[PDB]
Amino acid sequence: YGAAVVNIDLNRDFFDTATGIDLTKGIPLVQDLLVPIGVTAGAEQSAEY
Amino acid sequence: VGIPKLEVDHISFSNVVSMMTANIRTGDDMAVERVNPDDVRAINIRNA
Repeated sequence: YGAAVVNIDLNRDFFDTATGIDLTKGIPLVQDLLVPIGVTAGAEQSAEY
Repeated sequence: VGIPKLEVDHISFSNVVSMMTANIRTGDDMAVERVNPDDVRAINIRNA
């Protein structure tokens, strides 16, 4: 009695945080698979989606 | 009427045109910034 919001997403268990991906935001974010070769320092932070 | 000071052949003592400033001092100079395009990958060269 008193739930503000419920919802559906990716199970933070089958997709473990250690050996594979990560989910703190909604998007399942992995580190370095497709990094844009030649840009500034703050870029590529979206190509990790 | 009135022949120009030259081509008449005699030395004289006439007038000039001057100003007040030191010119090079305003305490400033053209100050411009430039922003880099960004990526070298997607710059357009093909304008002919």
